[PDB]
Amino acid sequence: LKDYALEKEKVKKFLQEFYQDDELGKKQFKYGNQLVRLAHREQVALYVDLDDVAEDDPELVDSICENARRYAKLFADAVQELLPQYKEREVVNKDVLDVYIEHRLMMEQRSRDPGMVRSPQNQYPAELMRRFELYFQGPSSNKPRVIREVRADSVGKLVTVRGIVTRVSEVKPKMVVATYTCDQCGAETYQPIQSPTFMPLIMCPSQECQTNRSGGRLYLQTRGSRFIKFQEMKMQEHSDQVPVGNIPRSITVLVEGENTRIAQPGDHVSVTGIFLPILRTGFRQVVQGLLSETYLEAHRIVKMNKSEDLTREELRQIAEEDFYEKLAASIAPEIYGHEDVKKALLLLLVGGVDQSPRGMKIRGNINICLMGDPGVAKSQLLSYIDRLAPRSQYTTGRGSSGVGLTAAVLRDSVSGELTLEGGALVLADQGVCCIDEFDKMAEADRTAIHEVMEQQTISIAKAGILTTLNARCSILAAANPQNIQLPAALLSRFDLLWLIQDRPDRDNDLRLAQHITYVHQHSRQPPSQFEPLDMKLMRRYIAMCREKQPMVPESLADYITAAYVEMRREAWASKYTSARTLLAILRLSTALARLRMVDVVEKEDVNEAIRLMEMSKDSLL
Amino acid sequence: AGTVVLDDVELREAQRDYLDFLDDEEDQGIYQSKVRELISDNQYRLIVNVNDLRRKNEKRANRLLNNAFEELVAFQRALKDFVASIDATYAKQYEEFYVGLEGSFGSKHVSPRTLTSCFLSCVVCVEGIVTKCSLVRPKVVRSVHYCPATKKTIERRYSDLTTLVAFPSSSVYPTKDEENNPLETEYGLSVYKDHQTITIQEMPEKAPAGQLPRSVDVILDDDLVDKAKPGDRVQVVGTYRCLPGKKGGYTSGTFRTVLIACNVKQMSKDAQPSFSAEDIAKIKKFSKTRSKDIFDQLAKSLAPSIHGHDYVKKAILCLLLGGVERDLENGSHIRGDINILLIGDPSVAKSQLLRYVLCTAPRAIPTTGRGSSGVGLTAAVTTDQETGERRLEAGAMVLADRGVVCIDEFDKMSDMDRTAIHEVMEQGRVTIAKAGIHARLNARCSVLAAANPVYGRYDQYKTPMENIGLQDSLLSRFDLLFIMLDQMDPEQDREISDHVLRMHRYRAPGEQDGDAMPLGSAVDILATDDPNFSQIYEKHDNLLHGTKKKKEKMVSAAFMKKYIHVAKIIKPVLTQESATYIAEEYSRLRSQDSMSSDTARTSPVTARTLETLIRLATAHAKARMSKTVDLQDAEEAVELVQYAYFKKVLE
Amino acid sequence: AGTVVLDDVELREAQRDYLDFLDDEEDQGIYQSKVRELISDNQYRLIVNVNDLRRKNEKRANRLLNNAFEELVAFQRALKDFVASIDATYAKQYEEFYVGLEGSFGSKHVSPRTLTSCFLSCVVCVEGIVTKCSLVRPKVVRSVHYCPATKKTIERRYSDLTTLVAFPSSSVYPTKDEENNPLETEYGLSVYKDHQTITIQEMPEKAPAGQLPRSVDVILDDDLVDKAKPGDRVQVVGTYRCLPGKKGGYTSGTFRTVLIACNVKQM
Amino acid sequence: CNTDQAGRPKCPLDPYFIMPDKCKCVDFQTLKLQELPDAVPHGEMPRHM
Amino acid sequence: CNTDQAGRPKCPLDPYFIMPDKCKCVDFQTLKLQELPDAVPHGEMPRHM
Amino acid sequence: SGFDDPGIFYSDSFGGGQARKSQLQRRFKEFLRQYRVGTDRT
DNA sequence: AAAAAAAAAAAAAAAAAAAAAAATTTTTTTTTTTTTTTTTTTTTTTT
DNA sequence: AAAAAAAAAAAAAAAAAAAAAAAATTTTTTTTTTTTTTTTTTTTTTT
Ligand SMILES: Nc1ncnc2c1ncn2[C@@H]1O[C@H](COP(=O)(O)OP(=O)(O)O)[C@@H](O)[C@H]1O
Ligand SMILES: Nc1ncnc2c1ncn2[C@@H]1O[C@H](COP(=O)(O)OP(=O)(O)O)[C@@H](O)[C@H]1O
Ligand SMILES: [Mg+2]
Ligand SMILES: [Mg+2]
Ligand SMILES: [Zn+2]
Repeated sequence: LKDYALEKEKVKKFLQEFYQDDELGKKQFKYGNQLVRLAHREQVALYVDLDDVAEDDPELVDSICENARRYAKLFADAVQELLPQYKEREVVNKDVLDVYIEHRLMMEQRSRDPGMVRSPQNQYPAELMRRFELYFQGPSSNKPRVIREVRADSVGKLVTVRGIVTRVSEVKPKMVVATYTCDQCGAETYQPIQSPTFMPLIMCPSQECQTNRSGGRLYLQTRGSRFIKFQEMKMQEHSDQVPVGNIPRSITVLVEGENTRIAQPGDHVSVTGIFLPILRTGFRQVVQGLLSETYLEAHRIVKMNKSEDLTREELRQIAEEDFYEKLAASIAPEIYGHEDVKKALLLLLVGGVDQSPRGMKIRGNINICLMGDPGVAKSQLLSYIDRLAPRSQYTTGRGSSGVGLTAAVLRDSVSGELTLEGGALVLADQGVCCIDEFDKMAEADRTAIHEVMEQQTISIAKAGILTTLNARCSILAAANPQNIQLPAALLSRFDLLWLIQDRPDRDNDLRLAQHITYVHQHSRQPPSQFEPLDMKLMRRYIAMCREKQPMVPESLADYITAAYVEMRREAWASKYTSARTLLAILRLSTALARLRMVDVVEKEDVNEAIRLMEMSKDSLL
Repeated sequence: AGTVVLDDVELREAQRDYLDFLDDEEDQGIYQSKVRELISDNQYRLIVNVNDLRRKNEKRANRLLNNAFEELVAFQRALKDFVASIDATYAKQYEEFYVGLEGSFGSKHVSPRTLTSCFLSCVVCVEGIVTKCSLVRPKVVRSVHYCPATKKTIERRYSDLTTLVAFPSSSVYPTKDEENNPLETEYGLSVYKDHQTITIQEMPEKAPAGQLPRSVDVILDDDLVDKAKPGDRVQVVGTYRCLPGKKGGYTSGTFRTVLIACNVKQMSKDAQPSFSAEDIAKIKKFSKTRSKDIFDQLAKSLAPSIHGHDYVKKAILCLLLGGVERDLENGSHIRGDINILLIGDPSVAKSQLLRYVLCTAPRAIPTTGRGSSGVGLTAAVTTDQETGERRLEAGAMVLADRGVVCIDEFDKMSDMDRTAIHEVMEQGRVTIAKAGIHARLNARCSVLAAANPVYGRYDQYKTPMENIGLQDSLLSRFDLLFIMLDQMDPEQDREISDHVLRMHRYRAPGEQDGDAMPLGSAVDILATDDPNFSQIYEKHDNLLHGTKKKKEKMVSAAFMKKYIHVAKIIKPVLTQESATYIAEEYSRLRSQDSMSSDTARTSPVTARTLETLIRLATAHAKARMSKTVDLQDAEEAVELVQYAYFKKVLE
Repeated sequence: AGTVVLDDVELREAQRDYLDFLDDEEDQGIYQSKVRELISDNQYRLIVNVNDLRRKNEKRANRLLNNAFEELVAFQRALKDFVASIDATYAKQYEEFYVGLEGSFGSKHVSPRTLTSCFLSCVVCVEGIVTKCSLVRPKVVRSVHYCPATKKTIERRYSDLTTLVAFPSSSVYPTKDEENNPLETEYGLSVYKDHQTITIQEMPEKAPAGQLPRSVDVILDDDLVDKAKPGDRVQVVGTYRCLPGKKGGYTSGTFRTVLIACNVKQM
Repeated sequence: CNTDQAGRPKCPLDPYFIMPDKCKCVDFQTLKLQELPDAVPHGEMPRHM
Repeated sequence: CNTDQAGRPKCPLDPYFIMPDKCKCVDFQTLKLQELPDAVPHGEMPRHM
Repeated sequence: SGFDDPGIFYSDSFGGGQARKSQLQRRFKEFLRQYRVGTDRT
């Protein structure tokens, strides 16, 4: 056993006398400055890094990792005790709960009588007067665990897991301390809520009412109470860590306070928290014993590995004029050839600028459909784009169909209500939806995709659901074969319809075979003049481009009009082109300008857009 | 305090006998070695063979079988004492060492139907299929509380009164001190035990036809909770007992029964094979002495009962050995699984080859064209109906992950199902999703399909494209496509008939006396041990009626299984010479001018053709135990693909 | 199993202090010599001078004289530990060792007339004249039973709940096995302790002349049973406590107070 | 409670709990039987037992 | 026992035993007051209280 | 989370013909505190 | 020094207060299991 | 190959069979202690 007063002193010592050179090499009191901030009420969440703690006290780290809840409370109490001596001015009462705390403290001081001893229950609860919250950051030496392996043997421990977020409730107020006011005396009563349910009190235990022996019925109310942002999410194992034949395992994660609104369904996250049980009374327990649920209380949520939330080297790399080609060649380096296809995919990943001229939106998303023979790496390209893009949903033929693409309605648990859960399109709302086997996809699904392309929304008027969803995603379809199957339905919608025909050819086939065989030899593409960018770098560059909206100067108006009219004449003479093609020109040029990271598009961007468009068009022939 | 036994003669005798049995040092230390192995592996459950227990002391065996709880407690005490004697620190680390049972249960081996109330408080080994499972919940076995007001630290213990009389006193969780001081539980210090409840249903192929199935509820605890998932053909050895009802005042006399599992086992076919020193030495000897023709020997010894089809047999061996997956740093994946499609004339033993693969290859799932329809074939998304949450059900492909799916009547299979499995055939994964859930299940299975050509029988005078109604998109992902023709050559008919008649005239030595009918009727199966979860091996099959004679032996089935299991783990690396040879051969193959006239391609040539070339070379390397893909391996791969991809159009 | 105590700060401190007080080699050695003496004489009660305890540790003296029950429990645990340290073979013979007190008790030295409610749970020293001396009855503390049907032997343990809340389950004497087999109690193996009750009256010469006498009931457990007889003048030191009544849905505030003698000495 | 009380406080009002270990249980099945179709009168729903 | 919420199985009827050592007791005494002899009327009895 | 149960905390009675028992107790307290015996001379 | 009267001692019977002892199943809820139904969706057939 | 019809499934709503939960002081008995009365025994006074 351990003396928790000594432990509190240890954590106080650490929190006060820990320093680091984080701030531009200058030595800083990492936690002292944060304590000052949240004593001024400028910060709410205090993330104690257990690596920092272990830097000088490994045993404290082990004790925390073994009984995290106890030491979580110890750290919170130490912070609360230290705040007054770190406060350096009066807070501006930014919150009504701050007003309540001010009034409570002032009245306690007014009726202090310092020498008198008040009963243990005649005092404000700790949680009622915190206005802050202390979380951990798991020590790096703790290997992340598998949701399947997180079992009863590690209840109350601090563990970190990684997985895909499947279901996430909304943020709703969870009572933490229920405040009641009496109708006789005029005191207050505080019930700290710990169980999932509580029975509201009826009789006021205040001293005045106890002396009067009066009724003292008290009224529960939300004004003086203490709520906390609450959320409940389902976190799913990663495909690579599931056993041979099993299905991925889920875990329930309860998120509170400032950890809320971090993760959203579809995100790849790492969550560090304490594995805690919930008592399971109420049911007709078949087997005797105190059985309980299990959940992870979220202390640190970190989006990772697909949607993580500069340097002179990268600035120079951007300044390079061949940065466009560098990124293109970096898109799926293993895939040999398909240079223009990969450039189009990069333009897809970047996207054009959204327009809102006088009450109608011309979305900047780029829609690409890869028609091709078997074995031309369309599936590989779509899978790579899924792994690369931040919000990417890769939907095959019919496994994710109907409500697998559109939202449905499911009963809730926190509220028992009917909540609207998004499908693949909504999960990729503002990213990339890689549709595979688009030709073989169902008719209702195809119509939904057409509607999302034309409007970025999904209207539903079925029985249990009646809503107008929002899915501002870019469609990357991969169909197979007017050649032999070239629907005008696809032509009229897809901004870039690419045909990938692989005619046999000794030289090209031999080069591709050498590429493939080296790939199988060394688990990597053959070395080239330019090393391909790592996915993190590609995502960073693309994201920086995304917020670089370039405009179209009026000088290029006549050039664009001439190119469009020339293409119209060529199409009319030959054996499809329209305003959709013109808008494809505009948004491809805008995306090229954005890639170059300028504010104004140029004739070079327009020419490249036209070149890619003509390559796609003559791929048909 | 309370009553404390001093001289329990039966308990003392049971402990003495169990410790004597577990000593085993003079009895070739079988259980001594098992205890040492579990100590090293950091396990606290000893699995004891009831047959060995009965051989040592039939009295103890009968007492244990007929009195489960008492004898199991005595056995666990003896095991804990033995573990302390061998190593005290480990014994102190683990509070209770459990004992599960295994072996041949004469009468106690039953099914959920035959499991009647006559087996209460006995050890029963019940077979079945897990119809459902429950979430693994922790039950507190020792709670720790801290009182801030007094700084005291108390610890309450709860006994395992699952099938014993329980009172409110034992199951009250302290929430105040004797002076009404609120407590706070130390979750980290507290001791929890994982607990799960599953349902075992009688196997449909074993249940009486046309009747509803019989189920039983099973309780799993620490170290057995996640030993099974829905759809698992499991053998649960446990204690059958009546679950206490809630404190009443009026009782109807009805008692829910349950099986407290002491051991859970899956199908032993998928279990890790036992490789003894002599077995591994024999494998080494085989691989080293014979490497040049080892692949051919294995291919010809694969299915003795099916004559001919040498190339198809070699392709099936390559499929069994598999290739090697490529896990690129950027996440791109390349499957190492060979897909084979046998199409051709009726009565060419294609279904027999598929059945042989089903019987031999581990994790082999049978399937029929219309037997599985979409959601049944791939994974499916349903709802719990009690929680309102989505749930995933594994399909045939998912269950066959890291295995084989043997599909028959592939042509009869609806186009929708083939389109659905397209992804599995190449990416080896199932991508399903509904509104409340989305997953990407792993289905890394090789597809071995059989089909009948359009018009029922193959048309020698029509293109293979027209004979096979499968379009190029589906044909390409099939690594090999073999057309098995029922040629009417008199000499081939002679050979086939001779082989068939010899196989028919064979009788098993010893078991068959010349007139026996081996079929049993629904009783002997339970009477004798199941040959599906059961526990010296030669190398070359002794000469028998299967073949007449020659200077070439046939590989034993068990030896071949062990050799294939060992060789599948090998990941031979592609050499530069083989890489160049394969690249040039792929270029030539794709260039149509290489192949002669009057020759039509069975399936189109593609990057996937190159990939299957590489995979076949890798499989040949695995067969050779080479660890490097060599020129001979590349030659065999190119030979096989060249034979498979072209068929001469007769006229 | 039930709610055992993992660590107890106050109990650990008390036992450490008492063991330190009892271990006297750097000091004069009085109490080490006394423990050796009782070991030689084959006894299981030590007489500890409250004056010496107050001299070496004022806090322990105040705690012992104001909350005697648990303090005496800790002192006796320390005594048994010390006796085991000196010689474990003798410490194993006796289940427990007892701590009687002597010396000077400032305000805890009272007469039966002055032994009021204020001294409940405290250690008190009362000098008086014995009036009543009941018989020495054996009280069973550990009963051994034998089942002829199953040949089993059982031991039932009864806690000394003279002044603590007692529930019937504690005092249920077993007669039938689990399956209603008859149980025979083995008297030769069970454990009994002598118990006696006496009455101490205010000394006639010291009592006020006008008024009637005042008396106090004294419980003497083993080793203190036949130390006094009627008419004798004796000093009894022990804890003044309240005796529980019997189970009942109604109760008057009245409680029956007694004195559990920890030592008795002749006038 | 039958136990011959020895003067202690008497056992509680409803003190008895079933000991599932110490019980003799037997199989028991519930069947539904229907009036034979021929035995049913012409216009009449079959009886059940 | 009002504290039955800590566990579904219920405590008996009339379950409470008084714990002696946790009682705050005080001194109490009974006296017999008799009317004043000079207050008792001539032919009468002394009243008591 | 449903295992522990904290007490019920409460604050002081800030704010706010028969007189309440608390009022009379306060008056008794003031009588004890502020009963003066003697004289300015003494 | 002995007898007669007085008073005390011992012993037994009766009464009052206070602590102890004895007696004490029915009614309602509600959870689970089973079945029913409405709509969506998927498959099959036909032109 | 596309449209219409059929059915097949999924999920949600609803109604019993069994099990589980809730609610529960008052009357009578006996033991102890204390007092009153009878007779025997002892003591004291008178002749
Ligand atoms: N251009 C290419 N470069 C590298 N590998 C390729 C190329 N085309 C096809 N492949 C390989 O062939 C296999 C089939 O490709 P896939 O993505 O299924 O094509 P499709 O999208 O036409 O189905 C994959 O394993 C892939 O690695
Ligand atoms: N080459 C062969 N050697 C031995 N038996 C054969 C051969 N070809 C066909 N058969 C026999 O034909 C029977 C049925 O063949 P089957 O597996 O149904 O082929 P299919 O699936 O084409 O009908 C089997 O029992 C098998 O023994
Ligand atoms: Mg594809
Ligand atoms: Mg067949
Ligand atoms: Zn009040």
